[PDB]
Amino acid sequence: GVFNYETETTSVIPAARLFKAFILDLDNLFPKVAPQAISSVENIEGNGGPGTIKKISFPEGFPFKYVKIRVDEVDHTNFKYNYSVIEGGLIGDTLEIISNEIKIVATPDGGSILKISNKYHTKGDHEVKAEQVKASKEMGETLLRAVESYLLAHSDAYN
Repeated sequence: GVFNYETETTSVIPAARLFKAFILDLDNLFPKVAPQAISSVENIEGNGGPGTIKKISFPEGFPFKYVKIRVDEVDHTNFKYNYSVIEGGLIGDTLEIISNEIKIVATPDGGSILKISNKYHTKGDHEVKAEQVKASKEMGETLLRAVESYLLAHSDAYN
């Protein structure tokens, strides 16, 4: 079956600046600012753009050592990133693929909102565990705070 979860979290960073840091520089930024969430990021092939296969490793004592991601879309106009988790974790056992889309929309504040979508395609009768959804939500929030905070402490960065 295919099961959709959606969150939204707000940021005081302008959408255009957030997209640059959060999405376009995530390979460098993430293991830098959130080493408690992410210990490295390696591009197995590609730029970082559509077609890229990427390896994300997790710190010592996470449930899984690493996931592998396929980047499908990096829309610089509408501030969007589409990627699918194709290897690691429960992928190939309980899950077929997890496809994700992140979008950054400007708010009437001058800040922004991250809209996250996570589509789990399960194998057979296996059902998504609430703990997987919560850990994904939590991970998104730690990465987002850690980036926003870095941006506020380095005001000339990504303008």
